[PDB]
Amino acid sequence: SNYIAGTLSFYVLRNPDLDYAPYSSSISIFEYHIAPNGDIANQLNDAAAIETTWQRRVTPLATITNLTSGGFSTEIVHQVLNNPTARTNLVNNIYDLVSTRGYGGVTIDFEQVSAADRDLFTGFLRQLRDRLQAGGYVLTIAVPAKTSDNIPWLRGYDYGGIGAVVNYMFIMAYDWHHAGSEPGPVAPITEIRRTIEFTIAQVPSRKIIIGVPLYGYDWIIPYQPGTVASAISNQNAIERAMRYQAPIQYSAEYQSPFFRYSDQQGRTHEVWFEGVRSMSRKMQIVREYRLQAIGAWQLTLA
Amino acid sequence: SNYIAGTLSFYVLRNPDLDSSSISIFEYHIAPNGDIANQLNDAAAIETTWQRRVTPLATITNLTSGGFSTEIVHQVLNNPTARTNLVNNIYDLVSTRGYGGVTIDFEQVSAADRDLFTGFLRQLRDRLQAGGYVLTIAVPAKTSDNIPWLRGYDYGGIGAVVNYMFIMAYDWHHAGSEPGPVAPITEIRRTIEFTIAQVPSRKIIIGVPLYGYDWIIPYQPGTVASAISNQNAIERAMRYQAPIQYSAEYQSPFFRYSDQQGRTHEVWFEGVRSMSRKMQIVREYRLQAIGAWQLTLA
Repeated sequence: SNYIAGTLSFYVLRNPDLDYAPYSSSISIFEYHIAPNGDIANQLNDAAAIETTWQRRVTPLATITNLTSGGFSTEIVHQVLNNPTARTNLVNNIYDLVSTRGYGGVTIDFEQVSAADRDLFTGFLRQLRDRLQAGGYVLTIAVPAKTSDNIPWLRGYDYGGIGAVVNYMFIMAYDWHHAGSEPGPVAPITEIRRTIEFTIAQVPSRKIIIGVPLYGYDWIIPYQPGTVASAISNQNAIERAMRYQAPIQYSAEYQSPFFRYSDQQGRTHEVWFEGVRSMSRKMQIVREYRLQAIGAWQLTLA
Repeated sequence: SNYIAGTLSFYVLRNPDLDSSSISIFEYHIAPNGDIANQLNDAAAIETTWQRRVTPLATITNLTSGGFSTEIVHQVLNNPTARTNLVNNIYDLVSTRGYGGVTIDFEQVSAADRDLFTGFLRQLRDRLQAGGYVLTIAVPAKTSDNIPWLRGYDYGGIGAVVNYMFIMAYDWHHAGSEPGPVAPITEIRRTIEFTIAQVPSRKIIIGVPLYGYDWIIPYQPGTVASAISNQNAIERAMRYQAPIQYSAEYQSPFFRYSDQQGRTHEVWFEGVRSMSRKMQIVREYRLQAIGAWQLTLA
């Protein structure tokens, strides 16, 4: 047991150009996870968090994931999407979750959805929409950023089919470079542009929320296979730039801050993260394309 | 029951003029008989931080269901058998799990237990350094020894026994207070000057805030502010297109906005410029380091 545990939630920062009244923001509380038969495997101490969110005039959403102990399970979601009884069971359980606990809707956060299950995922989400909108509950989804349909691990996410059945699409537009890759910008503005351009040809613009990075990364250059970069917060990156007295430079092409330093063992490091200027540019491209919102992360200690 | 749970840790950013680091993993908590009440799956964390040539530390708290317990430390310190028992299972924890030492985070320590707290830490430094283990402590920031609710912390006595002092130099304005700077440079300088006169300079690490706060102005006593991260403050300012202003006296950024319900808000936080000023004052007074916060969700 530990009573210092951070509750992760995803929250919506509306495009300022767009604003008793219908709610303008949401908080997606992490997570509930699923069993292969479609049951909701766990429960949360969420009653206090739900009540507080409602009182603040913001919609509390339940996040539903395919998480296991070793991360997102490619197989557990597959067993659900291919058993019609199980995905009906999941649809009913999700409804039972939001009605009993008092959520205003959900956020489906299914990751590593296999490419063969792409139409089955859309169908599940259609079945979930029908059930939820009948009860007045909102349907939202977290998807990885897509620039085309040519990528295998992204092929399970049909943007046009998902955009047709969900109320809102949270596009997780980051991790173009990450802990298991070569150093580079986490969310380059060039790739965000391409992601938006691909999405606005498929989904109504008011359904689109651009999620910003949770993590920046610290890589050891001359990059080595097998090694994992350090996943650090944006403030952590600034904190490391101070300790090593490294100047914070800014890529013009990428609109992303970066710096390099040498540690107490001679090893050169390269850090890419997000600052105030880069985050401004992301709200700017949201406003440029008349999109719904920027989405971001908060940690609440309870 | 929850796969996404954020592990808080306090880590050390060395004064670059001194060119080793540590990470204090939160927490274990204490029973009134001096027992360690909980277990953590930390063996993977301990190993990963040892791997990066940084010292892992076990954070020991007086934490309960509803925050920090004055009562629990009041009963451990006053009873000699319980406090010797605590020293014992702290050492056993450090030795068996493979920690490089300890961080005492005992909060709301009563004024009457001042010297008894100093003695307990003395008794623990003995036992720890015999095994070659570091003793660190997290203390609330003092600018004097006068205000009675935090006079259970003898800065001079604590400084002579511990290896390093982590001064929590923030929350001069907090959730239950009037709007203002979380960690103004004026109160930081006063804290430092009070501390260095009584404590060796190389033992002093000044902690920076974890949260900034969002108050609805015309402030009404009884309500609570929204505790937000420093990035959350930036994000809130983009949403409401509020310009970020910087107080030169407090060396602390702030902004104001109107929400959708017509209420006016005042937000104080920490940015890049205010953070740099904190490292600058660390370097000015030749202190050990800045201490900050990491969040690891797994």
